[PDB]
Amino acid sequence: GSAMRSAQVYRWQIPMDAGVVLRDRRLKTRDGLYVCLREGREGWGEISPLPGFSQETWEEAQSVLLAWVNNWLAGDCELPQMPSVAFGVSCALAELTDTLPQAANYRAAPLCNGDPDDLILKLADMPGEKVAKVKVGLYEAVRDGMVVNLLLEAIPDLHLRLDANRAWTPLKGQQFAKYVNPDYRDRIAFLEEPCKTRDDSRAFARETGIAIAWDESLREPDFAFVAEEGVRAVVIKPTLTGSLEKVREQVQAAHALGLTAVISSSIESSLGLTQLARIAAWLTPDTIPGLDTLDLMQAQQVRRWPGSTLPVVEVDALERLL
Ligand SMILES: O=C(O)CCC(=O)c1ccccc1C(=O)O
Ligand SMILES: [Mg+2]
Repeated sequence: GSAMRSAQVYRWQIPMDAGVVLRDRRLKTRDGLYVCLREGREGWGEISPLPGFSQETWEEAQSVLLAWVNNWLAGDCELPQMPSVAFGVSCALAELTDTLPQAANYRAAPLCNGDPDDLILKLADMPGEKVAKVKVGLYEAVRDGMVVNLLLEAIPDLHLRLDANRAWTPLKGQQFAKYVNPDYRDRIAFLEEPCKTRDDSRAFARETGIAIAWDESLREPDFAFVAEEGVRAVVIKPTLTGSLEKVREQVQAAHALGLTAVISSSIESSLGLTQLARIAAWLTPDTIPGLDTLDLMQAQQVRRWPGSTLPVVEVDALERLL
């Protein structure tokens, strides 16, 4: 019957597997925070800004987080605006009020790489809807186009999500596309951020008939959700976006425009990842999310991703700030 508020803040570091790289830079460890709010009821959230993506640092988020909690303890207050903090806190609040739904599915489009032939074998064995993610733009455009074509030709019901991370010039995008049989192009579910500039990405999409998606663009100042020929999806990374409510607004905006919205990982620990999976099952029920990042990390913490065999660090082992 208690309406008594209490809270805890945890600070942590999860070792990454060797060789992880983010935007051509190495990532040794994943630093982050959790918040646990109690009212009589309990809710959790993950506050883990991502170096090189987030504007704020781990340390800054920590400060903002602690201050917000200090306020919440006295009664309801405005959300933080700092995105990682807003996300984690808003999730914790949602759990408290039981407004973040539970989900059946904890799924992710698998991030694929390596030998093309071996990949074919693996894809061939996928059950249900065959959707997979492949990074492009590391090799040269010809190689990427030929390999995508190989994969598409090999498995008629395969749908590939690609990600160029703004790698290409208009010419390189053309060189890539030339190698993909036009009859298969529709099975490129979307190609994230093909070109160096958004204008060029838009030209690519309109000119090649290959669907594109925005990702990084969503976080740039002045971004606007809009219907554009050839734009088929948006990639929403909650941790880099802000509140659960802002996230939901973004999904709604996308849907309103007939775009697919994909909930995507910012390399959160298992805790935040499970929350993303729930957000996805709730808000984007027909779109498998981009959450295949747990396997980059050495351990899970607090909350388990079903099916994972990674070791679990329990709350009692985490550093408490409060
Ligand atoms: O979007 C997903 O499928 C998984 C995560 C992903 O792609 C990503 C995750 C963190 C940082 C950068 C990227 C990326 O877009 O390259
Ligand atoms: Mg991306």
